[PDB]
Parts: sequence; structure tokens; C-alpha cells
Amino acid sequence: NIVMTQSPKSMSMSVGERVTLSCKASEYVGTYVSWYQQKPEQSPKLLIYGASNRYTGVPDRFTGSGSATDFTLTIGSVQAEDLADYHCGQSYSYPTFGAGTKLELK
Amino acid sequence: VQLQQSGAELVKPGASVKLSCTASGFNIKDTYMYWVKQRPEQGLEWIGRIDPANGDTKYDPKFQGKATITTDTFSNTAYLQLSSLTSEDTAVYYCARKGLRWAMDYWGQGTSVTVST
Amino acid sequence: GDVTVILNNLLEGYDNKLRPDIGVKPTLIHTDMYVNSIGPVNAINMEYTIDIFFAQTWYDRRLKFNSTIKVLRLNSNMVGKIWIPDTFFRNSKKADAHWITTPNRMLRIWNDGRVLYTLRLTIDAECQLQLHNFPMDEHSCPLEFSSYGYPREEIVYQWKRSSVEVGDTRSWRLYQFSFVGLRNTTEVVKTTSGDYVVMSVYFDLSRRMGYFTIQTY
Amino acid sequence: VNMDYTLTMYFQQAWRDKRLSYNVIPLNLTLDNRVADQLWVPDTYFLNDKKSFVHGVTVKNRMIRLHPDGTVLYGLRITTTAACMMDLRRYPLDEQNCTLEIES
Amino acid sequence: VNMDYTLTMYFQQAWRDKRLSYNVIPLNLTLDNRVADQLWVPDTYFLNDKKSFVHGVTVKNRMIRLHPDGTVLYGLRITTTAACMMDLRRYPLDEQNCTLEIESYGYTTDDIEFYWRGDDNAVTGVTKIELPQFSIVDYKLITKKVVFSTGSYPRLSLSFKLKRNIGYFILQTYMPSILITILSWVSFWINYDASAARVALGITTVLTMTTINTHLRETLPKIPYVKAIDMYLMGCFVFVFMALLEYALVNYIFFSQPARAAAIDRWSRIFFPVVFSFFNIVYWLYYV
Amino acid sequence: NTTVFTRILDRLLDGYDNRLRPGLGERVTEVKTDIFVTSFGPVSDHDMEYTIDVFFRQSWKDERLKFKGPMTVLRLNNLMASKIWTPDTFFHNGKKSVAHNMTMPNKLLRITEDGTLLYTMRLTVRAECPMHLEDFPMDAHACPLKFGSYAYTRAEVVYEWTREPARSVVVAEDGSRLNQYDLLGQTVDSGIVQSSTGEYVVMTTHFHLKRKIGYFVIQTYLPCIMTVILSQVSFWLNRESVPARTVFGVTTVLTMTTLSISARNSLPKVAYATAMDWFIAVCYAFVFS
Amino acid sequence: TIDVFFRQSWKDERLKFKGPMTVLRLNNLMASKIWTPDTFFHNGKKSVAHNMTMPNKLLRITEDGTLLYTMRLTVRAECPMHLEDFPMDAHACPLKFGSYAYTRAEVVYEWTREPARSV
Ligand SMILES: *[C@@H]1O[C@H](CO)[C@@H](O[C@@H]2O[C@H](CO)[C@@H](O[C@@H]3O[C@H](CO[C@H]4O[C@H](CO[C@H]5O[C@H](CO)[C@@H](O)[C@H](O)[C@@H]5O[C@H]5O[C@H](CO)[C@@H](O)[C@H](O)[C@@H]5O)[C@@H](O)[C@H](O[C@H]5O[C@H](CO)[C@@H](O)[C@H](O)[C@@H]5O)[C@@H]4O)[C@@H](O)[C@H](O[C@H]4O[C@H](CO)[C@@H](O)[C@H](O)[C@@H]4O[C@H]4O[C@H](CO)[C@@H](O)[C@H](O)[C@@H]4O[C@H]4O[C@H](CO)[C@@H](O)[C@H](O)[C@@H]4O)[C@@H]3O)[C@H](O)[C@H]2NC(C)=O)[C@H](O)[C@H]1NC(C)=O
Ligand SMILES: *[C@@H]1O[C@H](CO)[C@@H](O[C@@H]2O[C@H](CO)[C@@H](O[C@@H]3O[C@H](CO)[C@@H](O)[C@H](O)[C@@H]3O)[C@H](O)[C@H]2NC(C)=O)[C@H](O)[C@H]1NC(C)=O
Ligand SMILES: *[C@@H]1O[C@H](CO)[C@@H](O[C@@H]2O[C@H](CO)[C@@H](O[C@@H]3O[C@H](CO)[C@@H](O)[C@H](O)[C@@H]3O)[C@H](O)[C@H]2NC(C)=O)[C@H](O)[C@H]1NC(C)=O
Ligand SMILES: *[C@@H]1O[C@H](CO)[C@@H](O[C@@H]2O[C@H](CO)[C@@H](O)[C@H](O)[C@H]2NC(C)=O)[C@H](O)[C@H]1NC(C)=O
Ligand SMILES: CC(=O)[C@H]1CC[C@H]2[C@@H]3CC[C@H]4C[C@H](O)CC[C@]4(C)[C@H]3CC[C@]12C
Ligand SMILES: *[C@@H]1O[C@H](CO)[C@@H](O)[C@H](O)[C@H]1NC(C)=O
Ligand SMILES: *[C@@H]1O[C@H](CO)[C@@H](O)[C@H](O)[C@H]1NC(C)=O
Repeated sequence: NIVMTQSPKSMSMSVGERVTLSCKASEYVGTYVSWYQQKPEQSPKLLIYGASNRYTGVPDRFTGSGSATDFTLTIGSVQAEDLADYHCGQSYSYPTFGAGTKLELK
Repeated sequence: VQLQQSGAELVKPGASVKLSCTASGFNIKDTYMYWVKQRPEQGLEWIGRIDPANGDTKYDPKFQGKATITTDTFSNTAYLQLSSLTSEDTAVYYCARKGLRWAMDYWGQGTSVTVST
Repeated sequence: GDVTVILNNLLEGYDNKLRPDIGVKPTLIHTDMYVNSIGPVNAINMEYTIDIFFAQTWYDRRLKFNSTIKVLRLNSNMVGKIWIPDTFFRNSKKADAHWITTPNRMLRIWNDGRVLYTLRLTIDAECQLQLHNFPMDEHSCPLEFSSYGYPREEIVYQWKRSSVEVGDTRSWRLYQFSFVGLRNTTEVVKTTSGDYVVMSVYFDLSRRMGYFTIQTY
Repeated sequence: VNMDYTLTMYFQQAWRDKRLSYNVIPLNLTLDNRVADQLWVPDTYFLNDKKSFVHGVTVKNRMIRLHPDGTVLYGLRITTTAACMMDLRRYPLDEQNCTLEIES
Repeated sequence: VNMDYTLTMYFQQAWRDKRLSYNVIPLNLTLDNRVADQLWVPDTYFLNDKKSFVHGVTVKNRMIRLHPDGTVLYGLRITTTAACMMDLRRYPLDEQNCTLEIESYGYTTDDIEFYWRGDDNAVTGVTKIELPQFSIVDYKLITKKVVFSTGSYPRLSLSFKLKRNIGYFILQTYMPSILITILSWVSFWINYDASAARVALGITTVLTMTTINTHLRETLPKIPYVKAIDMYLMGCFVFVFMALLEYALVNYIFFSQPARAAAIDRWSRIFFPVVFSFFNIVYWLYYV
Repeated sequence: NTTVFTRILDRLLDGYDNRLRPGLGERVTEVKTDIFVTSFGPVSDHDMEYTIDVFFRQSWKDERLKFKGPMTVLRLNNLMASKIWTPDTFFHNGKKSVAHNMTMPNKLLRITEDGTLLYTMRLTVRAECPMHLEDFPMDAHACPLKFGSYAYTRAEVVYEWTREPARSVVVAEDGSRLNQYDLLGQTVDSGIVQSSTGEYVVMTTHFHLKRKIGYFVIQTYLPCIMTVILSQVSFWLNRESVPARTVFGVTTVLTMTTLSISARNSLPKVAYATAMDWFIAVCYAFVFS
Repeated sequence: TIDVFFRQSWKDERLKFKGPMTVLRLNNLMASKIWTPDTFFHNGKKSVAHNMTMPNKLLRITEDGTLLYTMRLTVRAECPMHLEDFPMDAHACPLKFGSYAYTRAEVVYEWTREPARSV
């Protein structure tokens, strides 16, 4: 069982600034780390399938960065509708997700 | 393309609930079908997947025996049956299909089960 | 659908024994390469192995169609039905294409008749190394190719600006040598059959002093 | 040790086939090397070869060129390992004399 | 060195095709070997082969032979270089066992059934095989159904058991080392005052031993464990080294007390052959 | 009967163009590959190559090969695979791969009733494994095996593993022809390589190896050590015996020379110093001290 | 290794012809459209049938049906040796050849000249 330690636990950031999230895998996961954006009271929506591949219909301000274990999700000009949970999940083995990061505005 | 789950269930502790997930827009024989649970304000958790072309089902080690996943190719539906349930699995159950790079591109909507008396 | 109709109309009344413009003008062929790896340069046999992706593009006014699709992308199933230039490497002891799993070939026919034909080759080219100054010797030894049966009046080759592009140069099997550069050249040679346009690519190898420095000195 | 040598040659033959004669065009036709399977070519073989092969990259390395008077010109690129026994009774101050025999 | 073995066989298969059944002529038809390209023949392949071919001189060496009831016989003359993974921990006193797995590629076990014809006289010509080094001890025919991720396919196995002959090695690698040790023992009958002679002996012996060892180990592959012949050579090298260091011990305490030196020389003359014979006996009894 | 099945096959191939990939206009073909390593061949250290015998499985969806008959899956012969479209997967680093033809072409084709094809081959791939022999003979390697498509860019043919990527490349238990190395585990990955012609999908598989130090110990280090000891014995000899100590010194120095030469011949002609080279250099220095 | 001119000759009554010529010295590709015996060497290892430049073969159809079929081929045969008298030994290396798939009731071989003057 591969475990994904996602950081930070909960961050609060203002509009229009660059933000970054980290997802460190325990074992090796080549590029099979996906990033999902779950808004409250909705089903998760796939943002980044594989490392650094935006899904169809995702704005260009989301970018992935992949490695063997460490993965990064950078959002650029952050808008006001990007306030949601952001889960990272590997798929190299049976899928295991991270804990998620509650993004907040302040 | 469009996954329709069932409605909310209110089940007594110690019974079995069978949730359905009807896939419209594709054939389930082509992809896998993952079942995910999510307790309130917690991270996603994998239950198990099923290959509808054969019937090979894999489960999370902590969900083996408790849950079972079956299919129905005629109606393009995936069924998840919770054999014996306690008062702790009062979570939201999602149904998803595998995407391009083994991601889960299309998710369902969630059948929030509730265990109480 | 309709691509089958296009492919059937291109091969109706087509003779793959006659070069394009058989009695008008020579056929201009633009050649490009991609050196994957330059294999071991063994001095005993005066040879060296190289692995390339040879690409040839020419104009064929007979494979000219008019439809919404701009380019036809095909595998090696239609290479033996159109005209294909007979480029051979004049200094290759033994060379052969690749066939696993399917013949490594590519054919792309554009809208105006422009054809691109790409294949994968592993050539055991020959170069007589002047083994003086050994092991403090530097070589620059070529890979020459030209048409076989078509003289200068029928097939003319011509390098592109960015024709030859080496790979990473790190995972190559150049143990005792070291890649420092390359250069392309075009000339005309005389043979018992006629005058041929001979293209050449010179690879410059410089022998690093390490194995011999610790083995004999 | 193997008492043989290897040579690569551009073997070329020229005969006159009165059936492949034309007069409507003045140029010397150079057909694709796949037409050499439809014409008649002489059954020339080397008597003292051991392993031989026409090079086949990027195509079968052969030329078949017609002339307006019927003359056919058929060339190949062969690599023959001709076998020639040596007399080493004066090794290494010896002179070998060995050949390549071409027969129908 | 390649862990393989080449065998040439007359591989024959016999099935029953109802479509090739005729009741007009009463003779067993034998057709040209080129009609086999127009019938159906089972997709048999050897799983552990590396390089094989049907002999093609003067024609493709195959036989097709119908029968008036549909039975088809189909023979080839194959030369397979099968893979033979060997356990060389007893080399050259080892008995090898490597097989020839005959499996159908495309057809599962619910589409084809392999069985030896005769079940004991299926494989002939084994008792006439004369190998230059080994010697066939036993052969077995097995019938299994292996399971891959695409189904369950039938399989036949032909298994030999080759016992290596030890005459060549006793001739080539044991006797030279034994006699080199015997020569090394000569350094004890020379008087301990001779400093060049004895040194010559011990040093020539050491170098010879090490050379022999490396050469023999090269003739085999880079096997990471200690073979039996390697153990014998290491024992001989230990004996040689001990002889040299006993000459050195004698030369060290010679000037101080030559009586103890002569006593040590006698003790060596007596107890080097005894210990060597004891080691040799325990060796040839542990492996044989 | 067999005429119903002949009619089915002739209906399948009637009006089929094997020069067009399935779904040429409105779809990107999805080839679900898989590998079963029947035997990991011997890693040739001289050529920096390695041999591997595989059951290369592929499976795409062809909608032009749908039928409706008594059987569900048509387990056809390997000669039907030449009349339909099959992806031209080539190995990006394979040197001389052979496809076995004993006794018939080692191929397979199963056409499911809904068009889902399955096409396996039996290959013997001789791929390239670039090695950094800077810890020789205590080194560990990761020999790759990259395979992708030829003539089909990423917008046309995309490759994907058929099971969870961790369970796609399987190695048989008894399939280990490695006598010198030690196979640790596989590791798959999927990426995209740019080129002058287009963007191609490339599937990669590294087999991690780990050299066994037994043979090099026995044949280089022990002899080296024993030679150093044999050289060091020359001190306990008295100063009056000059002939002997001279023989000791010269013979040991030349035994170290020949050992260095014989130890360097096994490796490729590399232009840096390995660990064994340092050990032999230090023992050589000791005999010269 | 050995390098031979394997000549064979049988009589096919289906190839009778009357014309201006007596014998027809036909190409080597005509021999692939008629029946030709499938001779193989019982103790051959890897024999080649030279086809440089064109297949090295010869077919002559006499007017009465008699065929002559000649091949040029290198046979790498086996020769088990007993080396107890090495290097003062003498061997007898055999070259056995017969038919494949045709028993004695169907195809029988013979030497064309006296058996002493054949090889
Ligand atoms: C003296 O005797 C020698 C021994 O006989 C002789 O050598 C032989 O020469 C002939 C002719 O030169 C060779 O035959 C040709 O081989 C070409 C490629 O050769 C490479 O591959 C073979 C192995 O061939 C298998 O693999 C290829 C690639 O997959 C297949 O295409 C083959 O059919 C064959 O596949 C079968 O076997 C596989 C197992 O190997 C199975 O997996 C598979 O399922 C099949 O069952 C190698 O042996 C070759 O190595 C030798 O040659 C190289 C040359 O450099 C040497 O260096 C080396 O040392 C070896 O000696 C080599 O690697 C084939 O492409 C070719 O077939 C095409 O051409 C003919 C003639 O034009 C067509 O009729 C034929 O249809 C093929 O054209 C179709 O396919 C091409 C694909 O490129 C298309 O481009 C083309 O348009 C056409 O497509 C059309 O038709 C298709 C159906 O055919 C259809 O599907 C399409 O949709 C479209 O309509 C031909 O077979 C033979 O291999 C040599 N044998 C040996 C042992 O060397 C020598 O010449 C003689 N000398 C003289 C002077 O006479
Ligand atoms: C691999 O094995 C297969 C099957 O054993 C070989 O296929 C055979 O190939 C030969 C020549 O390539 C075919 O003969 C040809 O028949 C046509 C008539 O259709 C004729 O016009 C040609 O002149 C030639 O005689 C033969 O039919 C074919 N058999 C089958 C069952 O496919 C293949 O050649 C082998 N490949 C190698 C590299 O050994
Ligand atoms: C050489 O090595 C092979 C490989 O191990 C040996 O094959 C083994 O032979 C034994 C006895 O013939 C087989 O035992 C059988 O097991 C089956 C299991 O159901 C049982 O039904 C039989 O009654 C018998 O007990 C064993 O399965 C077989 N191993 C394999 C992998 O097939 C062989 O015996 C060795 N010796 C020789 C001379 O080849
Ligand atoms: C490869 O060949 C091309 C064309 O022959 C060379 O490009 C020429 O370079 C010279 C000098 O840089 C320019 O003056 C020409 O205008 C270029 N021609 C074209 C068509 O690009 C190129 O230099 C060669 N590569 C070498 C020598 O490394
Ligand atoms: C005094 C005497 O009898 C002599 C005869 C042979 C001598 C040994 C040779 C090998 C040496 C290797 C190293 O130099 C360590 C010392 C070492 C073990 C020596 C100790 C003294 C010995 C036993
Ligand atoms: C054809 O070849 C002959 C051979 O000498 C030559 O004289 C003639 O000029 C050639 N024809 C052309 C058009 O070049
Ligand atoms: C055909 O073969 C069978 C079995 O080998 C044999 O009994 C029978 O006599 C044969 N037929 C003829 C006509 O010889």
C-alpha cells in the first residue's frame, strides 16, 4: 500500500497570488499521480491526470510537476472560484488518495 | 460520460445496502469501475475496482469481505453491496471510471448512506 | 470511410517502376537523419556501428489528391506500392532495417504530392583508421549514401538546413572515443554506370586517453 | 585460418535483349529494381564462394537499366567470401595468388 | 557458457481432420511437402528455444501424409538450441537436467490436446546418442496444462538427465595440480641451508597454481559460487602456500636453533603427505 | 459447422482496409499493452546489452470487426493478423530483436464479439542497457526497455497498460537466466517524447539489477591479497639471503602486473577507473613498497 | 564441410513433348512448378543451397520425359571420430542421403554410373 502525504494540511491565501501544493509518495509512482478538485457538496473533478497534464476544460493556471516520489501542483493567478479541496492520488498501484488541503481565502 | 448513482439510503445498523451506478455514454466493458468512500470532512478512500469485461474485482485490504462489487453489462450498471455494516460507515459513496493515464476522470454524484436507529 | 477512396484513386493507374518526372527533370530528394547512437568503433576491423532514423522527402505529382484532410499518415503497408528511391550507403560493410514488431517504416503523403518516407537503420559503416599517433589519435570518418541506379541526371539529393541532429551523446557506446561534432557534404562521383550525387556525413571522434593509460603505460 | 577472403564488388553485366527494344523515346530508362524479377537475367554464379548476399538497404541494391537498342544493364552489389587455399610453406615471406571464378 | 544445448530431431505430429477424408482411393496418400502451406497445422512452439530452424536442403525437410479416414501425419526435421540452466555447484561432478517444453501457442486446452503417441515409445533414438563429455542417464516424458494470463494451454515435456564424465577433467585439471603439489613437497628433502633452491620451488609452485586456477575458471562462465574444482584448486593453493611459509619459518629460526629446524623439516616431510591424503580422501568422498 | 464461421470471417474481411487505423476520423486508438517476461536473458556486460524473452500482448478496440454468431470469442489463426490493422509497436532501444517462427509464427489473435482484439507475440528483445561501471563489481543497474509507436503520433495512437501499472510487467518465477546479476524488481512508466516528426507516447520499463560479487572476489581479490601476503613474507627472511628476497620481490611484482592485466580484460574498454582498479592499484603499490 | 554438384534424374511421363529441340535446358524457376524429389542428408547439420546470383540450379527436360535436375550446395555433415590414435588416426566420414516422406515402396534411389564411378 502506497501512502501519499499531502502538504500543507490547510492553507489560506489571497486572490491573485501564486500557490503551491506538495504530494510526497512513499514508494515509487512514476507519473501516475492525479490531482482532483472537490468543491463543497460536489463530486471530485479531475484536474491533472498523470503528472503535468491538464484535463480537458481546465484553465491554464493549473500546472503539475512530477517525479518518482515528490509531486507539485502550482496554481498561478488564483481566482475566487478555486476555493475547494485538492486531493492527490497515485494510480501506479491500487489507487490511494491523500488527505487533501482545504484552500481558503483571507 | 454521465454516471448516475442511486439515492440516499437510511439503513439500520447490521443490514446490507446495495448501491447502483448506471453509466450512460459508454460501455463499462471498456474501462474499470472504482468505488470510493468519503467520510464527512476527510480524505477520499478506495474500496475496490471491478473489470466488467471479466469480473475480476480487487478490494482494499480493509474492505475485503465487507463489501462486494458486481456488474450488469446489459444495463451498464455497477453494484456495490455492503454485506455487514456498523454505525461508522456513514460516508458518501462515489462511483468513478478510470480515465486516460489511470486517473478517475468521470465520477458519480454520491449516495450518502446513513446508519442509525 | 473516404480515405479508402482517396488511397484507391491514388493507386489507380500508378506505376511504381517510374520515378516521378521520369522524362522531365531530376527528382530532388531532401534527406534528414537522427543519430540515436554511434556504436563501438573497433579499430581491428576498421568499422563502426551507427543507428539512425533516415528520412527522405520528395515530390510526386501522381500522389496528389484534393480533399478536406491535409495529410495522409500511413504505416509500412503502402511503402511497396509507390515509388521509393533506392538510397544505399556506399561505405557500409553490413546494414539492415528493423522488423520487430512491424517493419519500422513511416509514409506521410501530403496534399500537394509531397511524400515523406522514414525508416530505422543500423549501419556498420567502414572507415580506414590511420592508426598512427595511437592512442593519441583523432579520426573523422564518414557515412556516405547515394542512389544506386539513378545517375545525377535523374536523382539529386540535397541536405536540409537542420538535417543531421544527434541525440544525447551520453548513452552511446563510444568508450575509447568522444563525439565532438559532425558536418555534411555533397559531391559528385564517377562510376562505370554514370555520375552520381554522393552525400556524406562526417563524424569527428577524439580518442580519450584512459584505458590504454592504465593498461600499458 | 579459414583459407578465404571477403570482397565487396559492384558486379555488373550487360547483354542485348532484342525483345526489350524501343524507339519512341530517346532516353535510357532506369526502372525500379523490382522489374528485374520480370526480365531474363543470366544465371551467373561464383564457383569458389562460401557465403554471399546482395545488400538490401534501403532497398535491394541492384540496378536494371534499359537502352533504346535493347541493351540491358544489370548491376548488383555483392559481398562474396571467396574461398582460396593458401600455401604457407614460406610463411611469412610468401605470395598468395587467389582468384574469383565466374561461371554460368 | 551459454547454458544451452542443441538437439536435432524428427518432430512428428498426428491429428484427425475430418475435412481431409476421402473414400475413393484405398492408398495412404503422400503429397509434396508444399501442400502443408494449404492445410491447418497446430501452432506448436518450444517455449525454451533460442534459435531453431527446419532444415531446408535439398527442400524444406517436412513430410505431409494423409490417410483415407482424415488422419494427417506431419513431420519436420528441427534443430533447436534450447536453454539449459545448470547448477554448477558440483562441477565437474554434476548431473544436469534440462528439458524441452512443447506447448501450443494460440489454442487453449479447450481447443487442442497434446499427448505422446505410445507414451513410452514416443521418443526414440536416445540410447544411441553418444555425447563426447556427458552421458544420458535417463529421460522422461511429461504431460501438463500450464496456466497463463490468457488461458490454460497444454504442454508436453521431454526431460533428459546428463551425467558428466570425469575422465577428461582428471586428465586435464586435477592431475597437474596434484603433481604440482607433489613437486612443492620436494622442498623438504633439500637441506635448510639452501636459500635459493627452496624459494624457487615454493614460488614457481605458487605462480603455477594461481595461473592454472584462473585459466580453468575462465574456460567456464562467471558463476558467483564456489564449484568443486575451485575448492580443489583452493585446497592445493593452501597446501602450496603452507609449504612456502614452512620453509620461511625454518629459515627464520635456522640461525638461532638448527635442531628445531631439522625437527620441523622431518615433521613436514611426515605430515604434509598425510594431511594432503586426508583432505583428498574427504574431498573425493564428499562429492562422489 | 464450419461454413457459418467461414461466412462470418469473409463478412469481417469484406470491405476492410488494413491501411487505416480503427477510428481514423473521430477517435484516438487506445492500445492496452502488457508484457510477460518468460525468461530474463543473460546481461552481456561487454556489449552493454541484455536479452529478454517476452510474451508481448496488445489489445485495441476495432469497431469494424463486430460479429454475431454462435461463439463469443474467435480464437483465430496467426495468419488472420496480417489482414487486419495491428499497431506497429517498436522498441526504442532494441538492437536485434527476433520474432520466433517455430514451428508456426508464434502469434495469437482473439476477436471478441464486440470488436475487442487481443494480439500477443513471442519476442526475444536484445535491448541496450547503458551502464556506469564506476562501482565495478559492486554496482547496481536499471536496464530500461522503451517501446512506442512508429508512424503514429500521440494524437492518433496512445498506449496504456492493461492492468495497474505495477502489475503489468510480470516476470515468471523460474524465468531467470541471470548467472552474474540478480534481478530485484521491475518499474514501469509512461511519457511523451518530442521529435522532428511529432509527439509520440513512450512506455518505459526498468529492470533493476544487482551484481553478484562472488566471482570477482574469488578471482581478483583473493589472488591480490594472497599476492600481497606472499610479498610481505619477504621481510621475515634474514638480510643475508639476497637471492631469495630478490626473487620474492620480482615474482610478486610481476604477478601483480599479470593480475592487473587479466582483471582489466573482463570489463569493457572503459576510460575511467573502477573500484577493482583502485584495489589492484593499492596492492600494486604495496608490492612496490 | 563439403561442396557438391548434386545431380538427380528421374522419368516423368507427364512431361513428354515433341518439338524442334530434343532437350529443353530450362531456367531454375521452372523446377518449382514440377515434382522434384525431396532428398535430404541424414547426417547434415546446416547445408545451404547457393542462390548467387540467381538460384544455382539446372533443369533439363529430355523429349521422352527424362528429367535432369542439378543443384550446387554446401553440406556441413557430421563425422563421429574415435580419437584413441590421435594424432595418428584415420577416419571414414560418411555422407548419407535419402528421401523424406517417401518410403521404399514409392521412391528408390540408385547411382547413375557404376557405383565406383559415381561420387
Ligand atoms: C537467396 O535465398 C534467400 C533465402 O530465401 C533470399 O532471402 C530472402 O529474400 C526475400 C526477398 O528479398 C525475403 O522476403 C522478403 O522479406 C522482406 C523483409 O525481410 C525481412 O524480414 C524477414 C522476415 O520476414 C518476416 O517479417 C516481415 C516483417 O514483419 C514480414 O513482412 C514477412 O512477411 C515475414 O513475416 C512472416 O514471418 C514472421 C517471422 O519472421 C512472422 O512473424 C509473420 O507473421 C510472417 O509469418 C527476414 O528474414 C529478413 O532478413 C533477411 O533479409 C535481410 C535483408 O537485409 C538480411 O539482411 C538478413 O540477413 C536476412 O537474410 C528481413 O529482416 C519482406 O518485407 C518481403 O515482403 C514484402 O515484399 C514482397 C515482394 O515485394 C511482397 O510480396 C510482400 O507482400 C511484402 O510486401 C508487403 O509488405 C510490405 C511490408 O514492408 C509492404 O511495404 C508492401 O507494400 C506489401 O504490403 C502489401 O501486401 C501485404 C501482404 O503481403 C498486405 O498486408 C498490405 O496491406 C499490402 O497490400 C519479403 O517477404 C526473405 O525474407 C529472405 N529470407 C532470408 C532468410 O534472408 C535471398 O533473397 C535469395 N537471393 C537471391 C539473389 O535470390
Ligand atoms: C515463418 O513461417 C511461416 C509459416 O511457416 C512462413 O509463411 C510462408 O511463407 C512462404 C514464403 O514467404 C509462403 O510461400 C509463398 O506462397 C505464395 C502463394 O500464396 C507464393 O506465391 C510464394 O512464391 C511463396 O511460395 C507460404 O505460403 C507461407 N506459409 C504460411 C502458412 O503462411 C514464413 O515465410 C516464415 N518466415 C520466415 C522468415 O521464415
Ligand atoms: C528432470 O527435471 C524435471 C523438472 O523438474 C523433472 O520433471 C518432474 O518429474 C516428476 C516425475 O516424473 C514429476 O512428478 C509428477 O508430478 C505430478 C503432479 O501431479 C504427478 O501427477 C506425477 O505422478 C508425478 O509425481 C514432476 O511433476 C516433474 N516436474 C515438472 C516441473 O514437470 C524430471 O523428473 C527430472 N528427471 C528427468 C530424468 O528428466
Ligand atoms: C548541412 O548542410 C546545409 C546545407 O548544405 C548547410 O547549411 C548551409 O550553411 C551555410 C553556412 O552556415 C549557409 O551559408 C547556407 O545558407 C546553408 N544552407 C542551407 C540550405 O541551410 C549546413 O552548414 C550543413 N551543416 C554543417 C556543415 O554542419
Ligand atoms: C617467523 C616465521 O616463522 C615466519 C614464516 C612465514 C611468516 C609469515 C608470512 C606471511 C606474513 C604476512 C604478513 O606480513 C603478516 C606476517 C606473516 C603472517 C608472517 C609472520 C611470520 C612467519 C610465520
Ligand atoms: C544511354 O547510354 C549510352 C551508353 O554509352 C550513352 O551513350 C547515351 O548518351 C545514353 N543516353 C542518354 C540520353 O544519356
Ligand atoms: C496406411 O497406414 C496404416 C497405418 O500405418 C496401415 O495399416 C495401412 O496398411 C496403410 N495403407 C496402405 C495402403 O499401405
